[PDB]
Amino acid sequence: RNSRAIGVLWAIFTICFAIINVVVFIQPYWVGDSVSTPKPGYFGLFHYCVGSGLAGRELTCRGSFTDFSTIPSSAFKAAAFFVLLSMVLILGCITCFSLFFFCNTATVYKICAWMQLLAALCLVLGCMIFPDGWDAETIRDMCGAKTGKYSLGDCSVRWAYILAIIGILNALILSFLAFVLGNRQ
Amino acid sequence: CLDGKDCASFFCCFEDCHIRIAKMDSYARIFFPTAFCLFNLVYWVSYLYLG
Amino acid sequence: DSRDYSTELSVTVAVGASLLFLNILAFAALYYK
Ligand SMILES: CC(C)CCC[C@@H](C)[C@H]1CC[C@H]2[C@@H]3CC=C4C[C@@H](O)CC[C@]4(C)[C@H]3CC[C@]12C
Ligand SMILES: CCCCCCCCCC
Repeated sequence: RNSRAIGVLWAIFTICFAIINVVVFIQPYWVGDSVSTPKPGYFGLFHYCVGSGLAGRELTCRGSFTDFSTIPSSAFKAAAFFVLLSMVLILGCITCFSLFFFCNTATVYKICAWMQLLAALCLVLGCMIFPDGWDAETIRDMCGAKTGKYSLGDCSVRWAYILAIIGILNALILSFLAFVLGNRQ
Repeated sequence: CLDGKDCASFFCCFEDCHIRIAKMDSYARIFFPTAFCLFNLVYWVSYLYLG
Repeated sequence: DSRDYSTELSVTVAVGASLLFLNILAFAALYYK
């Protein structure tokens, strides 16, 4: 009873981590503005909105991962690529959930352990690379002059960046859980 | 060596691993459909409710 | 308007902490075996 229970709970947490990963990937609300910020707006990995400032906000929104002539800097490109590999790996293990009927558990848990660890490495590498991309001219113009490489300045980290850190920790702990489960039972 | 076993073998399941290629179709019958559905699901979500 | 979004950060931190605590509790229960 206990073994299948912990397996099911691990699978559920893995699915939750996958939802968190795709959510942080898609959303642009990674880094936000402040009162000291001249131009209100927000930006993420690929999609970003900037205020026109005519009468209200009228935030013009631009940028998608599909286009590679709209990313402010190659650091954001690398971050988005690594998050892509993270999402692909976690989805691959979610597919591997369906592989239990044929393969033995002791191998499938190990396969997702390695897959989740690789997804974690990709996600942390992307998270490390993302602050390096604040040197782009648009980010400097919106946040402020003093904003730069590993320098938030006026801007601040929004819910999505810390949510990506939450997903990183989820990936690590789920990977360790899968590693111990594979040898167990 | 620490509540686990040889770092190489406790992690990597190289033992009993493979001439089990003959079962690949039995894997694919579940592995190829399911994956597509996942992708499909994500795709529609990524463009419908949150696009 | 808010320009800090403090409440959003607080609630998402709480939810993430809850989910990590669930995972850690599961891991500890498994380790006790
Ligand atoms: C088959 C399994 C193993 C992997 C599937 C990965 C899928 C879900 C990935 C691969 C490429 C991805 C797309 C790449 C680019 C974009 C543009 C972006 O603005 C919204 C998300 C969107 C539309 C992604 C959605 C998820 C996506 C379709
Ligand atoms: C019982 C023999 C058939 C099993 C086929 C696998 C499930 C269907 C996958 C579409």
